[PDB]
Amino acid sequence: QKTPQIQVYSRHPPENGKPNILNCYVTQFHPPHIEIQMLKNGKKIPKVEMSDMSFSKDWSFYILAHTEFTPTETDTYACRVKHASMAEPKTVYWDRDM
Amino acid sequence: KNYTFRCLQMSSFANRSWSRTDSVVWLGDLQTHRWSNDSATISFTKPWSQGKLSNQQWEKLQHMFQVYRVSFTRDIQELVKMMSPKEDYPIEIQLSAGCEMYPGNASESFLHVAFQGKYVVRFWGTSWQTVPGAPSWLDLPIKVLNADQGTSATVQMLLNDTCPLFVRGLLEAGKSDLEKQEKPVAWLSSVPSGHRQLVCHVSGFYPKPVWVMWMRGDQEQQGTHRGDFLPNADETWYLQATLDVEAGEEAGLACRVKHSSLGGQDIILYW
Ligand SMILES: CCCCCCCC/C=C\CCCCCCCCCCCCCC(=O)N[C@@H](COP(=O)([O-])OCC[N+](C)(C)C)[C@H](O)/C=C/CCCCCCCCCCCCC
Ligand SMILES: *[C@@H]1O[C@H](CO)[C@@H](O[C@@H]2O[C@H](CO)[C@@H](O)[C@H](O)[C@H]2NC(C)=O)[C@H](O)[C@H]1NC(C)=O
Ligand SMILES: *[C@@H]1O[C@H](CO)[C@@H](O)[C@H](O)[C@H]1NC(C)=O
Ligand SMILES: *[C@@H]1O[C@H](CO)[C@@H](O)[C@H](O)[C@H]1NC(C)=O
Repeated sequence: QKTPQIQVYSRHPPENGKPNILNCYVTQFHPPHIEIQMLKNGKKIPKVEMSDMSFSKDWSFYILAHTEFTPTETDTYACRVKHASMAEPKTVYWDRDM
Repeated sequence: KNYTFRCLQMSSFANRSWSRTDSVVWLGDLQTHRWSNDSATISFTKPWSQGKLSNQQWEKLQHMFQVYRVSFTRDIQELVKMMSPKEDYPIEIQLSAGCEMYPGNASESFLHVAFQGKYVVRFWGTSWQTVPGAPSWLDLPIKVLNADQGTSATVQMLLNDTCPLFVRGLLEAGKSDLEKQEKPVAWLSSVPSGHRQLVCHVSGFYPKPVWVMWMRGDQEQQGTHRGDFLPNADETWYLQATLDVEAGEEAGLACRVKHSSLGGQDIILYW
């Protein structure tokens, strides 16, 4: 059993009011069964695209989730993951102004 | 130059009546195929995913894989049945097969198998073999498998002939994608950890190789910490390089980015 790592990053330089894409890249986990949510101000984002699941040279799995978003000054984004390796869901917040 | 072609199979067995097998295929870092469990046919993820194979050649190849997928699932469920309660459910099996292409017309092929996240079995030369330290209960089933000369011959054909043949065709047909150049866009921010961590973000570049460094004038800052290559969803890359800096020492720092797409014209951003 292996714990997922999570990295959250935007496709383009974040500009408030400008359409962009936020990525949540989830890696190093096993077994391959996993639930990934992207969050806007603590609420699940409905339209989130998932890449096909794949795996690395060390056999650990990875997958990319992404969603279209327009950054504002006050909106906060996160990626929350549920996996059998963890008793509690793991949440990582988008860094921008942290 | 060097290209690795990887067929990646992911099979999950939760119990007697629940299994799924999904596959993806990669040429270098570009996905060429996807084969979902709930699809009868292999799906193309590029215009050129059929390479230089004729429709008939592809159909023959696909049918073999279709037969294989059903056969593999039956064989494993039967292996588990005759393995109670040595190693029971859930069971994860992964298979990684393909060939690495080298300058000239040379290549080396591979077929590796992992059980519960651990490498246990390879096909090598003319036979399946367990790797040193693999569970001993695998010995007899691998010997049984090795008695199937039909499967052995087919695997030999696939690794020795079919793989490099198919990949040569992919490399010709996929040339404009494989040799594409996408320009990085960079930006600077900071995050916590008085010290601050300065961040140089580099995004949207292709191909993968890239040089990112924090600089004070001509001096490379050896505190520069490069992260991992992270994929964007549009077949480009993302990387960041950080530098932890004392408060009031930020002035004079720059991030320099070198990339093949920029033709010698580095991006330089100033903090
Ligand atoms: C490989 C590169 C070729 C280029 C093609 C590129 C296109 C790729 C597109 C999608 C690919 C999908 C990914 C598939 C992965 C490749 C797998 C290759 C194997 C092909 C074999 C075909 C023959 C066949 O299907 N063999 C099976 C069926 O045989 P059969 O008697 O039913 O008849 C088949 C037809 N034949 C011509 C007579 C052989 C046979 O039963 C072994 C199946 C099991 C083999 C895997 C065992 C591995 C050991 C795991 C044990 C450890 C786990 C522990 C268990 C508890
Ligand atoms: C596929 O290639 C392998 C070599 O990579 C061949 O395996 C060799 O086979 C001969 C006799 O069959 C053995 O004496 C060698 O020891 C094998 N080499 C290795 C490295 O194990 C195999 O014969 C080839 N199969 C086909 C159909 O061409
Ligand atoms: C087998 O596993 C699947 C997937 O977890 C589950 O939905 C199903 O209920 C299980 N079946 C039995 C008979 O336990
Ligand atoms: C996967 O595909 C097989 C073969 O068609 C099917 O029987 C099985 O129910 C599928 N698994 C899941 C979890 O849907």
